Amino acid sequence: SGLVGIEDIEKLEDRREAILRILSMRNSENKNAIKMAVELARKEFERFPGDTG
Amino acid sequence: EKTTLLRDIRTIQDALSSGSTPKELLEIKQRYGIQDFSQETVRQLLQLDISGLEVNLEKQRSLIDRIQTRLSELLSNDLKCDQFLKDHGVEDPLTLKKNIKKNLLRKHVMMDMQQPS
Amino acid sequence: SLVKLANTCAHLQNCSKVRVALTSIPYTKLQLQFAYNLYQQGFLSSLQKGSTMGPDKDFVEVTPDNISTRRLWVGLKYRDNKPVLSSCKLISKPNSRIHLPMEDMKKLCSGVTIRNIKPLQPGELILVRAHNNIMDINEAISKKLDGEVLCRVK
Amino acid sequence: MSQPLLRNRSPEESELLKLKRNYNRSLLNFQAHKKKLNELLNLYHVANEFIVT
Amino acid sequence: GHIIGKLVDVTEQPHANNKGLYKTRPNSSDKRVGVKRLYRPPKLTYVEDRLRS
Amino acid sequence: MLYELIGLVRITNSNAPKLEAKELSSTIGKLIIQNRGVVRDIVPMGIRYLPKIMKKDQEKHFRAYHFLMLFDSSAAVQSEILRTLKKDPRVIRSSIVKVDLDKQLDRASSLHRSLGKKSILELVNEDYQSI
Amino acid sequence: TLAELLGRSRIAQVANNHKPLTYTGKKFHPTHQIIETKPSTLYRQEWGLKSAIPSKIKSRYLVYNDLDTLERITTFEPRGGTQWNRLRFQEMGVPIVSNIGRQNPFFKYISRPEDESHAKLSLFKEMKGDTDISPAAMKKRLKKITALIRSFQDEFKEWLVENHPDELKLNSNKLEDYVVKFLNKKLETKTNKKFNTEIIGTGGLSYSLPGKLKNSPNGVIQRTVVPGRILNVVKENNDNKWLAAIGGFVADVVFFQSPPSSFNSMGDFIRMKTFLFEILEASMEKNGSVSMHARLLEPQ
Repeated sequence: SGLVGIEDIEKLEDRREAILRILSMRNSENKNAIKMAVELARKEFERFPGDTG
Repeated sequence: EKTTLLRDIRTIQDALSSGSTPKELLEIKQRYGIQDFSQETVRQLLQLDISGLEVNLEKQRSLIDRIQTRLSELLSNDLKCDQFLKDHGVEDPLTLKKNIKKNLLRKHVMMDMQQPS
Repeated sequence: SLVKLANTCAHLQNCSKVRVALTSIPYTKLQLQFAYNLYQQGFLSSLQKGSTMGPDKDFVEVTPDNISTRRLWVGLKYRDNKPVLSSCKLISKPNSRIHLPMEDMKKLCSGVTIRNIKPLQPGELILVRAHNNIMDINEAISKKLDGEVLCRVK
Repeated sequence: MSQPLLRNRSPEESELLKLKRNYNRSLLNFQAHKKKLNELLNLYHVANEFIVT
Repeated sequence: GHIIGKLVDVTEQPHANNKGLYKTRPNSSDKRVGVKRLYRPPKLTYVEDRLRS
Repeated sequence: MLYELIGLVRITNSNAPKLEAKELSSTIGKLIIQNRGVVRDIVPMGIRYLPKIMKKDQEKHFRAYHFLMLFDSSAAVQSEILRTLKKDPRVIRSSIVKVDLDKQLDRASSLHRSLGKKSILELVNEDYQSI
Repeated sequence: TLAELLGRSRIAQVANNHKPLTYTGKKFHPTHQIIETKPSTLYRQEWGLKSAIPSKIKSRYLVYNDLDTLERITTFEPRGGTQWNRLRFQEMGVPIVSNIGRQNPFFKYISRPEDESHAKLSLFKEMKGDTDISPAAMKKRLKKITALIRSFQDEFKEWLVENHPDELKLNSNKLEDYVVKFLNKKLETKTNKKFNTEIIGTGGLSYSLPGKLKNSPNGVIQRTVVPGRILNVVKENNDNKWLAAIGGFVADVVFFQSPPSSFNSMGDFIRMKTFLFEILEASMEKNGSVSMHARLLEPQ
């Protein structure tokens, strides 16, 4: 449908840097780290995909 | 590797729209293995697994829906049911019980939508 | 489960006190045999298979998909402003099971207190379990069977 | 009284049951995955207002 | 004319629900005894009442 | 974690009321972005009269420049910022409250959420689609 | 059956109402159905309710909320006075007219889309007409609708590229127009607030058609004269008109030029005297009120 140009790459790199700082595990609560650990542990012990019990 | 996906995908889309072929592209043809630089190569570099899951889920839902409709219709019509069994290799299906024969129908409907596919 | 049977006996007593015409009990083989004996002996007006919500009008095959939602529905009887099924108690308890030989069952039906079991009274029903079948004590004595004295209904 | 108390699931019924249950678990995982990506997209749209430099 | 005391079994709900999920097991409501509903005086309702208001 | 800082800066010079606030926001913002943090917004609240006469570092105050700063950082960085604010003579009062991000990643400042704008996207989309 | 009979019973005919029987706010129209009992039944405390009404009640009109309550009483008020307000309006013979010149709501007119050019004004009124809606039930109008509207994406992703492809490649100013029409076209079949609870026209206050003249033995009546009362001795603050109480309605009285001298003399007891008024026009507002305009006819 086209015929403000494009954004400078430096600006798009700063948007990526902001998203990775907001989602960094090192900037989040410890509970989120534990949630990831539970998923990792579950997958090493599960009998099949979806086995949680 | 300081090179970033966004920057690399901004050179494969500018070189493909400007004609320039700096050696960076050849390197980029090795960083990603994308020997050919076309609009249908950046689309295959940025594919997300979620997209595949969305299609596998539609196929799964289709199979279940088809199996149920098929058996549902077959049971509604005893004549088409008796024929159905004979066509699939049942001997005198007429002389069978509801459960002893509905299982055959279920085993057949699931053998005509999962074996052929 | 004898515990489940104890729960059912108490439940029937509670329903009789309030005079509800219809109630439900757990769906198990023991419960069904127990209810059937009461029905044949004239303590229950009706015995229907059903669900948690009520008796089934049309046959509903029981499978693992719906076993958890199954119930047995029994109709209680009342005549002359009195409940027909007034009391229902276990003899053999979960923590003290009583197995009697046919000889001792005959004494129990003859007025002799056996192992602290009060003897059979006029118009009372005592049920016995033998090889996972529930029958009246008089029937067990006829078949020369030894069995567990489960409960007494009056 | 003569009716059997329970009828075991036929092998075919168990197959269809497993298909539906696998589908239910997979659909919920997919819907959560897509919701997370839609939140990542709405965060990209506003990351131009966030400061990292 | 609403029927009182009827439980819809999972076998009667073969298709997916409004959420897109199949029902494969009884829910908690299906597993609660509903004898009380048999004895509570039914609430009489009429379509004409909606038009009158 | 997303945090919302509300600081009451001192207005020493009546000619430059918004001077120490700007200098302070730059100091705090630099701490955040230099320690893997993100500054999401800076909402000035203007000169307001304090509810009472307050004291700090053997000085008294009757007014202050109010400002809000929504930022994302780790717990350790958040405590470092709070420690610096509690020591700076410019700051009269400072509070840092956590903004829960369990349900959504983009939350606006409490001031904006109080006005019905729950996310910064809602604020930006009301400044582009309608401005 | 008994259920069928009950649904058609006279008690069923009265719509459920729990509005306060003692209301001290602004009253613009009747809120409760008046119940009437005949003299013979009144002598026996029979009103066709569940229980006998106390013998102390001598009126033949009442309004009620509950047939019975936990307090073992009927919730009723022995009044029926909104009927006299309607009959006094009928005696004033002033038809209700639309100040906006709208079509008569009591006639089945052939209307066209002249006002339907505001499709985006009213299609969004369903979600924006939520002045007094819950903070989360109104929020359920955002996800519940989004899914319904999002289910028509495929239909609008093909119709728009088959009927107006140019707009999709040039500008969205017209695309937005095709969107508002699409949903309405796909919603007219739907039933969203298919029943409208807004007052229809006069609401039943008057079924009189404008145009008829009143013949009298002294000739055709050209101006309707009705006794009334002036409530305030000082014009409504911020308004150039006083207030009068005419026939159970509060009207705005416009004076010829000057205010009669009985005003200053009487003062705050001005309501104690009856004046003659002329009813210029009567209008109906959307709140369900009647806007009666009068003129203080003074002996001259």
